Amino acid sequence: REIKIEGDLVLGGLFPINERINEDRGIQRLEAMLFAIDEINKDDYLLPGVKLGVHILDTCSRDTYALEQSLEFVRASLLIAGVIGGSYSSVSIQVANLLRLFQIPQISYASTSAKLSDKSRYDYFARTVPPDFYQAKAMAEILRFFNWTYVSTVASEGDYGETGIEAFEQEARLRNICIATAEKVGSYDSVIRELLQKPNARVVVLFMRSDDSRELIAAASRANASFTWVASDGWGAQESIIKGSEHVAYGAITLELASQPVRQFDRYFQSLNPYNNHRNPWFRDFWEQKFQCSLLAIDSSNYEQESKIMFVVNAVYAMAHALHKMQRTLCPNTTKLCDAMKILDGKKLYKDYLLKINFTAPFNPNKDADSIVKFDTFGDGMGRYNVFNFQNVGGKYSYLKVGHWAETLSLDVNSIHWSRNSVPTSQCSDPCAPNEMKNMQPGDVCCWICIPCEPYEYLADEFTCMDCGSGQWPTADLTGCYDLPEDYIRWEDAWAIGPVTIACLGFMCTCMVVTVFIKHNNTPLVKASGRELCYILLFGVGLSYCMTFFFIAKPSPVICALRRLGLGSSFAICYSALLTKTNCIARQVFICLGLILVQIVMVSVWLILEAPGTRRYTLAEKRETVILKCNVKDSSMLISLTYDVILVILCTVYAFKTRKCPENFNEAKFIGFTMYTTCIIWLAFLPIFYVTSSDYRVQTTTMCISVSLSGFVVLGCLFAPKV
Amino acid sequence: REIKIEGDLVLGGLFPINERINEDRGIQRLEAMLFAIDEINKDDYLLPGVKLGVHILDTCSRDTYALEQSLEFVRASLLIAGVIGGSYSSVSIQVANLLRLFQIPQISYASTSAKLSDKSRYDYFARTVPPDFYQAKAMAEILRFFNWTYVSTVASEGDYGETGIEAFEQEARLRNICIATAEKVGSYDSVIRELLQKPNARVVVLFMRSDDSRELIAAASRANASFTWVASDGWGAQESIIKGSEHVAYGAITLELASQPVRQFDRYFQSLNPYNNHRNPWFRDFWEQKFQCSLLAIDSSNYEQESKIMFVVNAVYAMAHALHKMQRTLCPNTTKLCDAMKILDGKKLYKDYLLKINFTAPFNPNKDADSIVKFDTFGDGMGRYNVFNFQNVGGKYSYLKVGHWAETLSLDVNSIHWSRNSVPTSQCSDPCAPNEMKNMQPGDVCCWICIPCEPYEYLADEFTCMDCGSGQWPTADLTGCYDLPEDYIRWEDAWAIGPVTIACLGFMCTCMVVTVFIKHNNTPLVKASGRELCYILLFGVGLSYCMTFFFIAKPSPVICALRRLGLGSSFAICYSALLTKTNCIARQVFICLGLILVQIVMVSVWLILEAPGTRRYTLAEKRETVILKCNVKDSSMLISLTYDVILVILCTVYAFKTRKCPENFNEAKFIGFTMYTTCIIWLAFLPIFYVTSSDYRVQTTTMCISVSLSGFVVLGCLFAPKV
Ligand SMILES: N[C@](CC1c2ccccc2Oc2ccccc21)(C(=O)O)[C@H]1C[C@@H]1C(=O)O
Ligand SMILES: N[C@](CC1c2ccccc2Oc2ccccc21)(C(=O)O)[C@H]1C[C@@H]1C(=O)O
Ligand SMILES: *[C@@H]1O[C@H](CO)[C@@H](O)[C@H](O)[C@H]1NC(C)=O
Ligand SMILES: *[C@@H]1O[C@H](CO)[C@@H](O)[C@H](O)[C@H]1NC(C)=O
Repeated sequence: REIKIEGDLVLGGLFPINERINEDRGIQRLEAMLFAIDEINKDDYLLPGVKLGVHILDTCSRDTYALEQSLEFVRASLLIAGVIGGSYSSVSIQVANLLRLFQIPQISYASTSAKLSDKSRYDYFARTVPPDFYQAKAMAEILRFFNWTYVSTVASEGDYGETGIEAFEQEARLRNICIATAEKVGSYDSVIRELLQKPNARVVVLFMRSDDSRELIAAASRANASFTWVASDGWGAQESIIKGSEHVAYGAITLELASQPVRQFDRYFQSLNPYNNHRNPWFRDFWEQKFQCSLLAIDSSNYEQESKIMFVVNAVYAMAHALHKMQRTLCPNTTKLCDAMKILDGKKLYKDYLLKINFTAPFNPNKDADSIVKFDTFGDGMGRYNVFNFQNVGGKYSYLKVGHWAETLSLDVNSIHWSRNSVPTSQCSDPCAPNEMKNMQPGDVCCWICIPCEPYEYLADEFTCMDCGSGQWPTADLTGCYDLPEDYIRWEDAWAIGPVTIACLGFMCTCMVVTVFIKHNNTPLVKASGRELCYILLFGVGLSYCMTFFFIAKPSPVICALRRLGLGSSFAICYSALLTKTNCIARQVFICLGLILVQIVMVSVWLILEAPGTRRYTLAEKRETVILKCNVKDSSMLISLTYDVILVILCTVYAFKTRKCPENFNEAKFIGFTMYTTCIIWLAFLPIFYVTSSDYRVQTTTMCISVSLSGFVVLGCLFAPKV
Repeated sequence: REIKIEGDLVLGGLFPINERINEDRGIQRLEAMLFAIDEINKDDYLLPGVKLGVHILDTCSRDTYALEQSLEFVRASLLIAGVIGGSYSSVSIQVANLLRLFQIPQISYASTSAKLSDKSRYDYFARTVPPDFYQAKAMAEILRFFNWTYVSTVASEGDYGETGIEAFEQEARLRNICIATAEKVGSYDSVIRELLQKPNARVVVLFMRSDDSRELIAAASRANASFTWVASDGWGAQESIIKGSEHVAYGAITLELASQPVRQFDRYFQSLNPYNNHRNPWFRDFWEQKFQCSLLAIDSSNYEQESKIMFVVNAVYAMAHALHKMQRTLCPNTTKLCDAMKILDGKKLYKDYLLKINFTAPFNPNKDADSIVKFDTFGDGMGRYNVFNFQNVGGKYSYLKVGHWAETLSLDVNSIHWSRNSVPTSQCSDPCAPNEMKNMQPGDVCCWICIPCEPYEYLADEFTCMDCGSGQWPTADLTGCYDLPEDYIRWEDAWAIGPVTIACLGFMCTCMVVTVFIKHNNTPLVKASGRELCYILLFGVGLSYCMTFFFIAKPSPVICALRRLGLGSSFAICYSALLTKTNCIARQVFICLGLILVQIVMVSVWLILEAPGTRRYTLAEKRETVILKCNVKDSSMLISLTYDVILVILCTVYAFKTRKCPENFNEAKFIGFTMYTTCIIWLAFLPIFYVTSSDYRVQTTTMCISVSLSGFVVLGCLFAPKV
C-alpha cells in the first residue's frame, strides 16, 4: 500500500511497516521521514524552487518481499534520485545488488553490517551509522588504556558475533592484547564451566546478541562467580538484560550510539490524530493496534520517542544538500529544472559531490563539535558512542553515563568498580623482581617467565642476563657491576707474625759477625781464614733476611722490581762465597778468582731485568678470585732460580773429599756438614713453592731457614768457644 | 522485437542481432538455438510430454540496453527455468548481477571471461567454454616440456591481456619458468626496440588482442629480426594476422578451441528461405543485408558455418537433461506437469542436479572420448584446444594442425621449426663444465654463474665445492678424490749414491782393526793399551755406518723401530769407550768401571722404546705434501740425542791435561786432538738437523763423518807406521 506524493523530483523510501504493525523500529520512523520533507519543501533556506515529492513502500523485513517491491522504483528508467533506507542488514544487502545496476545511489539510515563497506562490490551505498567493525577498534583501544592486556572472549553464532570477533582479534594484535579462550554460543550454562579453567583471565569481552546474552547472565547467577563485564552493543542501555542479577552483573561497561533526539518532532508527532492525517495509508491502521480498540489520542505518556529518529532526519538531509549543490553549481541562474536536471546521471552525482559533503544537523546546537555530518571514503559516518556503566549508587541498578568518545577515549575516570574498588589487571606472567631478571618470553608472546640468573651476572636486557666480566662481582642491579681488588696481606693475618720474628735472626746475623770483623781480627783463626773474604761471605745473609720483606710486604711494581731482583743475590752468597774459599782450601794469591764468578749468573738477570711483567696482574679462579700481584709466571721465578741450585750443586763436591782432613780446628765438620745441610733446605722448599695460596712461609720462612743455618752451623762454630 | 513461442515450460535466450545485422557471431547462432528445440520437442528419446517453448530477445551488445530487456524475463515472478547465453563478456556480467537475485540459473554458450568463475559472487552461472585462465596453464606446461625456461612476454591493454598475463606469471613460477621483460601495448614499433635488449630471451609469449597483434607483426617486418612466436588465442587460425609476413612470422604455434561442427545443421540452415520462415522476426530483415538487395537463396558457397554452433546446441542440452532428471526423479509416474513443477525452486535445481551432469553431445561419434559434456565444480567445461602451427610446407603459409591436448600435452613432435630446424633453448645461464663446477645461483633463481673452484677441491654439490681432505688430490670429477703417498727414496735419487760409498769406510772399518785384534796382539803397544777394551771401543763404528742404512732405507715401522734405536748406541762408543780409557790413563784393575756406564743413558731409551709413535705419519705443507714417514717429532729425536752430546761434553776435559805428556808414542797427539775433532762435527750437524727436506746427508753422511774421523785420526795413527 504505497503512497506516491508528486513533486519536481521525488525521493523513495523503504521502512518496516510489518512484523502486525511495528511501532518501535517501524512506523515511528516513517512518520519522521515524512516530517523532514514538510520542512525542506517549506523552509526556503535550502532548495527554493524544486518541490520535493515522496514515494515510499513497505519493506516487510522479508528480502524477496522487498525485491518484488523494488522494481516498481526502477520501472521509470517519478524519476528518483536515490532511495532512502534499508532498515535491517539483510534487506539492505538485497537493494544494494539491484541499485548498483542502475547507477543510482543509496543512503540507509540505520543498517550497520560490515559486509556493506566492501565498496569493490557496492559503488552506490553510503550509510550514516558507523560500521560495527569500529567497536572492534573501540574496546581494543581502551584495554591498552587500562593495561588489562590478557582477555577471554565469547561470541554469538550467526552474523553478529563471527564478524566482530574475527575483526576483534586482528584489531587487537596491533595493540598488544593477548587472548586466552574463544567460545561460541549456539553450552547452556556449562559455557562458564569451560571459562573458569583460565582463572587469571578475568576480563570477559562480551560481543553478543540480545537475547542470547540473557541466558548467560541469568545462568551466571547459578555459579555466582562474577567478573568484569566489558560488553559490546548487545547490552546497550537495556534494563531487561540485567533483569535481576544486580549482585551478579555488578561492575560493567557497555557501548551504545549517541543521538540527541529532536525536540520539536514530539511537537510534530504527538500532534497527529487519525482524523487529520489523510497523507498516510497507515495512521488509520496503526490506531487499532496501538490501543487494541475496535475504533483517545497520543499523549506524552505513551510516546517514548525512538533513539534513531535523528538518524533518518540526519540522513535525508545528506541528499538534499547534495542536490542544492547540483541545482546551483551544475545550473547557475536557474532555480527550477534547467534541462540538465532531465537526465540526472547518478555516477557524477554520488562519486562527485555527495561522497564528501559537510554540513550541520537540524535542531541541535554546537555546530562545530558533533553535528558535522561527515563521511569517510567508504560511505560510513564517524563513530559517536557512549560508554555507559552499571556503577550502582545503591538504588538498585542506576545505569550511569561516564562519558563518550569519537576518535580517542574521553572517559570520566571514576568508574572501574570490580569487587569494591578494584582495577584488575588480569595479567598472566606477572613480571618479577630484578632478583629474577631473566623475564624472557619462552615460546609465545605476552606471557614471559622470570628466572634468577647467574650470581656473577647482571641482566643484559629485560629478558637477557650476562656476566659483567672476569674479576668484578655484579652491582645491586643490572648497572655497572663492580671492580675487583687483590689480597692485601699488609697486616698480620697470622702471616706477618712469623717472619717479623725471623728477621731478628737476620738482625742478629750482622751482630755477632761484626765482632770479629774489626775488633777481633787478631784471633789465631781469624788470620787462618779469609778475614777480608768473610765480610763478603756473610753480608748476603742479611740480604736473604731482607728480600723476604722486600718482596712480601704488599703488591707493588717496585716490590716486584725487588721481588725478581731479590732472589738473584741469594745463591752467589750461598755458593760462590762458599765454593771459591773451599777449592784453595782443597789443596793464597789465587783467592781473587772468586770475585768475578759472582757476576756470572747475576749479570744475566740484568738482561731479563726489563723483559717480563713488572706491575701487576689478577688471576681468576672459579668465579671469585683476583690476585696475581705481579704479572709473572709461577715457573718464571722458579726458572729464574734454576741456575741458583745449579751453582750450589757443586757445593757438596768438596764436602766428600775434606770430610775427614781438617786444615783447622773444626773446618771439616762445621763447614763439611754445612753444605750437606745447605742443600737439604734448598731442595726441600723447591717443589712446595709451586703449590701454595698464601705463599708467604714457603717464600719468607724457607729463605731465612737457609739464612739461619748458614752462619750458625758453619760460621758460628768457629767463634762459639772463642769468646 | 522478441518472439515468445509458448510451451509447457519456456526457455529464454539472449543473442547479438545488432551491431546492422551480425551474421558471423550473431543470427547464425540464433538460428541454431531454434534448431535444437525443433529436435528436442520432437525426438521422444529425451523429454516426452512437456513441450518446450522459447522466448528470446535482442541483446544488441550494449550492457544497459541488455538490462532494459532482461526484466521482461523476470516480470513473471511464461515462467522460465533459466536463460541461455550471454554472448560477450560484458553482457554476461550484467545478467549475472540480476539473475542471482531471483535464484534462477544461467548457461552462457561462449562467454569466456575470468571474473565469471568467482562463484562467491555468482552462485548461478555455469558456462560451457573454458575460462581463459587455462591458457595460462596450457602454454606454461609445454615450455617445461620443451625446456625453454627463460621467456619474454607481451600483453595487450584492457581486459584480455592484464587478466591472462597476471595469471600467466603465477602459473609459471610453479613450473620453473623465468620471465625477463614485460611490455604493455596501448610503442608503435619501438616495442621491439625495448625487446632486443635481452637477446638470450628468444621465446616471445604473445598474449594479445586481435588487431593490436597485427600492428606488431606488420611492424616486425621493419626490423626483420624473427623469433619463435608462441601465441595465445589472439592468433587463432586467422589467416589475416599473418597477412604478408610469412618470411617474418615463420615458425609459430598458436591455440584455438576445438569444435567438430554439426553436419545436418547445414542440412537445416541452408534449407531456409524467407518465404517459409514465419517463426522468426529477423529472417526477413537479414535477407536484405545478406545481399544488399532491395527485395536468390542460401547456397553452400556463402554459408561458411560458424565455429561455435556446436557450443550452443551443446549447452542448450545441458538444461534439457537436467530437467528430464527432474520430471522423473522429482515426480515419478508423472510425465506431464505433476504440480511439483509449478513452483520450480531454482536453488534445488542448479546446485543439486545440473552442476555435475554427464552425457553426450548430439551428432558426433566417440561417445566416451571427447563428447562427455562434463562440468567442474565452478561451472566451466573442460578445455579441448588445438595446437595449430605455421609450419609452411612451402605453398605460402599452410596453417598446420599438429594435434591437440585436454589435460596433458599430446603433440605430434615434428613441428619445432625456428630457423631451419632449431629448438632454441633461450636459456640464460648455460651451465658449464665440471671444470667450472660452482654453478651457483648468485642472487636470483634460474640464472646461475659457473666458477672454477679450488684445484685441491671437488664439487660438493651442483653449486658447492669443497676440498676432499688433507693429503689427497681431487679426482677427475667430484667423486671420491684420491689417496696421498709418501716420499719413496729407495732408489738412487742422487741420495743413495753418497752413503753407499761412505759405507765402504764402514766396511773398511772392521778390516784394518781386525788385524791387531787376534793375530797382532804381540805388538809392543798392543799390550800397552786396552787390547780387550779396543774391540768394544771400535765395534760401534760399524753401528754408525749401519744405523744410516738401518734408518734411511725406506719408510717402515720396523725402520722407525731401528731409527729411534739406531742413534742410542752411537755416543757411548763416542764417549764411554773413550772417556773411561782416558781417566785411568790420566793417573789397571779399575778399567772395569767403564762397562756399566754404557747402560746409563742406553737403558733409559728402553723405557721410551714403546712410548712415541712407531708406524708412520704424513706432514702437510701448502696443499701438496704427505711425508712424515714415522710419527715422531723433529725435536723428539733431537732431544733423544740431547744426552748424547752431553756424555761427550766431558770428552774434551782430559784433552787439555794430557795435551803435552804422552804416556805412549803418540797417545797425546792422536787421541788428544781426536776429542777436539770429535766434538767439532758433533756440534756441527746439530743445528742443521732441524732444517732439511731430503734429510739424508745431514743424517747419513754426518754420522759416517764422525765414524771415519774416529778410527782413522785416533786409532789408525797407532798402527799406521806399525805395519
Ligand atoms: N541495525 C540493526 C542491528 C542488528 C543488531 C542490533 C543489536 C544487536 C545485535 C544486532 O545484530 C545485527 C547483525 C548484523 C547486522 C545488524 C544487526 C539491524 O537489525 O539490522 C538493528 C538496529 C536495527 C533495528 O532494530 O531497527
Ligand atoms: N567470447 C569472446 C572472447 C573475447 C576475445 C576473443 C578473442 C580474442 C580476444 C578477446 O577479448 C576478450 C576479453 C574478455 C572476454 C572475452 C573476450 C567475447 O567477445 O566475449 C568472443 C568469442 C565471442 C564472440 O566473438 O562472439
Ligand atoms: C597501564 O594502565 C594503567 C591503568 O591505570 C595506566 O594508568 C598506566 O599509565 C598504563 N601504563 C602504561 C605503560 O601504558
Ligand atoms: C628438456 O627439454 C627437452 C626438449 O626436447 C626434452 O627432450 C628433455 O626431456 C627435457 N629434459 C628435462 C630434464 O626435462
